[PDB]
Amino acid sequence: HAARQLLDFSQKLDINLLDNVVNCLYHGEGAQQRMAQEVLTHLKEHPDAWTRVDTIQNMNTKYYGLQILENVIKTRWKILPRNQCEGIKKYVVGLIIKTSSDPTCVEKEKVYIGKLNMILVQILKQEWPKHWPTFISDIVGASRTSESLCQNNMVILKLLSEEVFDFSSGQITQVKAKHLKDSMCNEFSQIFQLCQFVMENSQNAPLVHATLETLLRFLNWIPLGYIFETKLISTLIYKFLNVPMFRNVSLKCLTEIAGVSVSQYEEQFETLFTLTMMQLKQMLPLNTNIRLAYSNGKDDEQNFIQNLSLFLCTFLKEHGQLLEKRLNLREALMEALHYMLLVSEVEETEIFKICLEYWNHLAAELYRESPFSTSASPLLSGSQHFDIPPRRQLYLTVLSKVRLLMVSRMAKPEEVLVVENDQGEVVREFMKDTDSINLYKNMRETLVYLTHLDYVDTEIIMTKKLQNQVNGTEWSWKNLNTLCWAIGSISGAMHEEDEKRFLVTVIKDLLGLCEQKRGKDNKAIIASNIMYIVGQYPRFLRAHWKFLKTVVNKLFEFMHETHDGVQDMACDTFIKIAQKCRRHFVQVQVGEVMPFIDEILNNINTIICDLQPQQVHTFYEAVGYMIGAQTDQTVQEHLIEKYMLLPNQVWDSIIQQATKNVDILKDPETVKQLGSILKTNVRACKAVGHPFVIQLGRIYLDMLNVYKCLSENISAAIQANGEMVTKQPLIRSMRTVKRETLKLISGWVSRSNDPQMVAENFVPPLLDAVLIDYQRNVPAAREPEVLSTMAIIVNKLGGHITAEIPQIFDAVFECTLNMINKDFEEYPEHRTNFFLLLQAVNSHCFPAFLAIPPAQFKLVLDSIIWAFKHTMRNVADTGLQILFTLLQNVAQEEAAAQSFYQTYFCDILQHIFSVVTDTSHTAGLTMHASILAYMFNLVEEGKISTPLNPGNPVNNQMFIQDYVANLLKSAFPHLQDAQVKLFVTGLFSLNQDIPAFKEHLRDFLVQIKEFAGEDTSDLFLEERETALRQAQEEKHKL
Amino acid sequence: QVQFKLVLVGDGGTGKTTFVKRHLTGEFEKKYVATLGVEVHPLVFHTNRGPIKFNVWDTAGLEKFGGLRDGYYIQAQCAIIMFDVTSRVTYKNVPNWHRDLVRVCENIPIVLCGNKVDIKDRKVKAKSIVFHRKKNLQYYDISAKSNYNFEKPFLWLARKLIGDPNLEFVAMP
Amino acid sequence: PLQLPPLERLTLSQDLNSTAAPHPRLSQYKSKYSSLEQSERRRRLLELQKSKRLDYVNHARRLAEDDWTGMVKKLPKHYANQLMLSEWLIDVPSDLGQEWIVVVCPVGKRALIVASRGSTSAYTKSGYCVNRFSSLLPGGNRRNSTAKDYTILDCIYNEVNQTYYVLDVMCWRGHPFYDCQTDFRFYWMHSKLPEEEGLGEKTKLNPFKFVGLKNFPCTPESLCDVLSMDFPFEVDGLLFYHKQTHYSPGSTPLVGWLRPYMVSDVLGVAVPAGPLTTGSSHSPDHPGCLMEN
Ligand SMILES: Nc1nc2c(ncn2[C@@H]2O[C@H](COP(=O)(O)OP(=O)(O)OP(=O)(O)O)[C@@H](O)[C@H]2O)c(=O)[nH]1
Ligand SMILES: [Mg+2]
Repeated sequence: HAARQLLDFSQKLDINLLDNVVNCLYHGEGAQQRMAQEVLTHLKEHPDAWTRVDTIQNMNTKYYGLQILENVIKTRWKILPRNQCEGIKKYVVGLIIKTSSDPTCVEKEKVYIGKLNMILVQILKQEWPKHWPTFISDIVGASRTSESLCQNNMVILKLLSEEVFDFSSGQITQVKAKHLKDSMCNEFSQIFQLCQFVMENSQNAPLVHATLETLLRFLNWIPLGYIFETKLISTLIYKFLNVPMFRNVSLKCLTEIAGVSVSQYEEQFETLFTLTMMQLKQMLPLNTNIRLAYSNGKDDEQNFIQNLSLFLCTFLKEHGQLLEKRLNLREALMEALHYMLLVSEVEETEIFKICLEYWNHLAAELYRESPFSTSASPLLSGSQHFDIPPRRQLYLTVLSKVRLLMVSRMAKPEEVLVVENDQGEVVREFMKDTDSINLYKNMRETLVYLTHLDYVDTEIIMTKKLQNQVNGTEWSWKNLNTLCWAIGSISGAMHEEDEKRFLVTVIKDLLGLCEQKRGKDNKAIIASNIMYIVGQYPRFLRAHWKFLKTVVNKLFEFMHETHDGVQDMACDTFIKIAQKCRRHFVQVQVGEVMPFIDEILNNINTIICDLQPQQVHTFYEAVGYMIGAQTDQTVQEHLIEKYMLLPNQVWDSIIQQATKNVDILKDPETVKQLGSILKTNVRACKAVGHPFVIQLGRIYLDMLNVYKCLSENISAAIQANGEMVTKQPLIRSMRTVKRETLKLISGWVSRSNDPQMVAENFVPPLLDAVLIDYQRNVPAAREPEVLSTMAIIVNKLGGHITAEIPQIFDAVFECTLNMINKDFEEYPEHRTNFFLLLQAVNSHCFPAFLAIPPAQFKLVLDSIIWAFKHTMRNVADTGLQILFTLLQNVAQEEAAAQSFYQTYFCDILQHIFSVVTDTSHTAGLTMHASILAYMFNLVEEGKISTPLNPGNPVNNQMFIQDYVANLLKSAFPHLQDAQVKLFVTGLFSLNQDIPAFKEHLRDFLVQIKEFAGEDTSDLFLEERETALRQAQEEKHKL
Repeated sequence: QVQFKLVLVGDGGTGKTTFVKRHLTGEFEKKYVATLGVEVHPLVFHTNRGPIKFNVWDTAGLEKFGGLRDGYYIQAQCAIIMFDVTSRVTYKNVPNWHRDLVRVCENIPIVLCGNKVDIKDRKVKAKSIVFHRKKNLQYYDISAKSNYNFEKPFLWLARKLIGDPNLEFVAMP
Repeated sequence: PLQLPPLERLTLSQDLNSTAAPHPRLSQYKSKYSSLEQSERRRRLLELQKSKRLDYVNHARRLAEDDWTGMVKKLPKHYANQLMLSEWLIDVPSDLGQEWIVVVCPVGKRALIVASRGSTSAYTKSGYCVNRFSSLLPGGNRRNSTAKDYTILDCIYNEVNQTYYVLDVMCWRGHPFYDCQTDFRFYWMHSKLPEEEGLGEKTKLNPFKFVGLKNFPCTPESLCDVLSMDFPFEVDGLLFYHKQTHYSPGSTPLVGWLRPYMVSDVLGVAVPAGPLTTGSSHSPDHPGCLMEN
């Protein structure tokens, strides 16, 4: 039922509303209309506030009422009649006292309590100092009489602290927050006494824990004096840390204090550390299996370990520098370094990431002390070399353990993700920057640091690990993969000569392990690792042709292996090796009389006959790299012709048949082939580079014909049966020939190197084939990639295409614009791309925007406005980048410059403020501020024409400030003139400090959400007023 | 086979809705149509210890489409904060979301999800994502566009709620 | 002065004279360990070994109904390694001219065709599905038997001619042919293929034309005529089946392989055709399709 209950002056009940809330939280499809009505109740005001919270599944209904009350205090509080404000003060304070002194807080969930407390802080935020003077004192006294009225107060302070020091930025104006920051500081001692008294005397656990918790939020700002020049640290370590239900809060506090970046309290830190360690060695014995304690632990024994990671890591990373200089501490530091090593064995990615963060820092700190190994051989008189640098000396044996750690827990290097693309095409994707790959990166880096300080140690670690697999028989796939991952991660960290000795031993014995182990199961896992290792050391392959040769052939053999994954392994390695040894395949090696490529090319079919489609592409890409090495024109051309001979046969075949019956380019199978042929053509091009032109040219024209054939076949199918058709085999297949065709076209022009030749031959046929086709397509059939493909070519060709923008923009621009000008949702890709294109043209072909008529130009600029009004972050940002850039492009041509200002200046200014004052575009904050600042800074000189009717009477700076003031005040009439005038003035003073300019904007966004009212005037003119001129006078000073 | 209340929060365009759709339909929404208020979505996973149901309260990220914001969280039993690696702003606001949430839910298994890992030009390097550490939250790198670590957030929350560190999804009828 | 690892001996399988690697006469003469020079004796042992300990009737069904619930040694449990593969022909048979036969193979893709439950699927040696489609093979079209009538073929797929070249047959109309001498298997092919409506033609219900590969005697005079023939495809190599072989998946010396050039220098024959072993500016690219612009 509707049950709309806004009926204002109807003496409306409470038993009804109480029912809807119960549905918004329990029922189902009903909740749709339940939420749809309560969200609406927020219309007139909150007279229901009293009757509701008063009347009473009820706390939920009271929580609701509180939100309304909460909104009132954050919105119209300042323009409330004083007596009414105070009416709420007592209404809340008492409501709290009532329910905060309430015998049973938890059942009337801490939720209702917490929200109430929050509302009080909401109120304090609005008057605490000026109109609630006795507050801080009263709540202290109240705490010292009632334990209950104390515990909750410890929560009231925690919230107030967060709201003033932790979450003020954005929700509070800059100057008001400082006034609050002071107010909290000027009267904090009184409150510190309270917490302190509680800690030393209070027998009650909850009250105490909530006081330690309220303490954890204080250590973010309280004057250092309170921490290091009191008994605070001593209290936490002796009293609260040793006991179970306090060990976490206690430690988390110590951790926050251990991270102070100051050089004034060197003594306190030393004792803080050694004092903690004692407690630690009593709590968690240095001989316990920390991993088991975790594996076999709950949400208490687990967090402690995590907090231990944070404490240990944060402290050593900071004050660990001074733990070395002293001598008395040189013992507790080793104990601490011992914990980390135990903690590091915890099967838990997030904990292991924390520890690693330290190790990487340690091995880095000792790498800049000395990057070199110590001179192995002792002195003639048997003494010690000192070769060992001062600091590393202390960590020597710990470092060895850390090397063991990296070698035993090494993460997977690469991350394969199998996912089928938007076609049903199954593939293998490669992640690039996942968190996992970052873990690997750090491990590799730590071990690469340690290997430089002592590579002998590294090689010994790895030789024992490798041996234990071979006969020590701690053999398993998981470990063997880890050992070889680690081995490969240090490639190039040794002297070449050492690397040679290392590699030959390592794989020689793996080559033995693969023989003793039986079953294609084991042998494949081993062979892959061998193949991974040999793939990581091109330096070694590039010096030993015979080996390289033997490796490649082995890969060619593995390419007929039917055991799972082997063929993917063998291809990955081959492309890898080709890339890094490309030169050795095209130049004749010792012992040969013909470049290896030849053998490879005269056999492509016998090698890849058993590979899958995608693998065949990866293989073609690999040979492509070899081809790219032959710099000699003549020979590279012959190589290329034969390289593309196999795929060409299919092409040439499909083509002649299409020149007899064009219904063939409609054949499912032949279209499947045209796709794969093209896909092959795309990879070859990616590797061969520019020289590949000889190929593209050979098929460029026909390829466009078929593209257009398919593009017209698809559009018709859609026009005849609606979008739906796109969602079936043949169409999705035809889409593929189009998309790869576009990949190929753009993919080559990118790596081309003769702009003009490209603009005079490979561009004009694009017009009729791809552009006017995109034009004639039905909206649902147009390819978004057409726009992005064109964007790329503009970026490359630049000035050489500036004369074709007319012809291009015709086809795509207006027609595409009409697809994205109704709302902000439909045709996403078309939005994104279209503006990458518009960006590019404006960026590298600006002259075009001048050639066209003012009527067309306008249509372009207003399209940009349209961009930065988007809620899709990327589209709106591209719009600013364009606008910001466009403004600068205009700064060049003196003539056509002023005109722009006379016509668009104010219009653009208005539009920018339109999105600045909107709560939905807060991510363009920086770009927003940048553009404005630039425009205002421009106002003080540049614009030298009349914006107004009169002439000199109003300098642009005056008309512009008044135009803005008018626009802002007219758009936000609840603001008082002072608010606005202040703002507008800051726009010309902060015009040379974007960061400052930003804050200014952010402040105005706060004041609009609030009705400041001509009444209250708790702003800060004189203060801020001059503070703006401190910046206004930095532009002409230095 | 009992269920649980899962509240999903984050900035706009974060991919909250898109993430949920993927799970139930398997389809991927390319368009950005902002959620007004909330949209309860029941999700089901089949584990080795009986079926499990998540009531996904896909809330809104935008400020004007807020709703009964903090009001939705009540009675929650786990949560998922989500940000977009292509926009740092959506990671710097995470603290704000975790705030409102714990002031309503004092102790509930939460997960932090960095969405959009598939987009090559990632503006939020992993080195920076450390907020979960001191607040003892779980974290994962995800992509609704590639099903990368697709089911991690839910698998983890299940481990906690059913008090079993060895629960595994299987998709048995 | 360098002593580098013997990577050459790295091997996954124990397949003697594998075609996965170049001939044993190129690498190193007596090749390596898992390579032989005597294909002879093993052939006799394998043919003598001919008796039936394996249930092929039950296997064809599993292939056809994708069921591996479990209920010279064993049958591969999936779509990988179901094809009978050849070793290089090294130990040229003494009774070759009257006991062996040769099938001129085309360039393309070896596949396992499985037609059952109204559909036809082609897998690779690796068990990778390459295409699902409709066919006129007994059990491979939507108009067929939902009552135990499936087909399993060993084929080579050629792209230019969009034709699956049937190389052999291990199951037809629901009856396993594994337990049959190649002699018979081949006959059954060139006797039952052409007797299928339009199995050798392209239509909506049969997109891919199934064509049977001819075979010829291996007599001295015969091989000569073969090496100078014309085929509807480009020649890849030659297969040599011993007339008395059953069809056993995996490597076997009872069928050998050789490239066209290798023949007239491994036996003794002529060498013409196949033995030959492996203002004014410039804008120059012409189109065959020829449309508007
Ligand atoms: N490339 C890429 N895009 C994504 C991914 N996930 C979501 N998107 C896109 O980002 C936008 C996010 O849309 P939504 O799922 O509605 O985001 P939301 O969190 O629900 O936004 P609100 O409902 O306003 O809070 C959509 O356009 C998606 O197509 C992703 O993993 N990769
Ligand atoms: Mg949503």
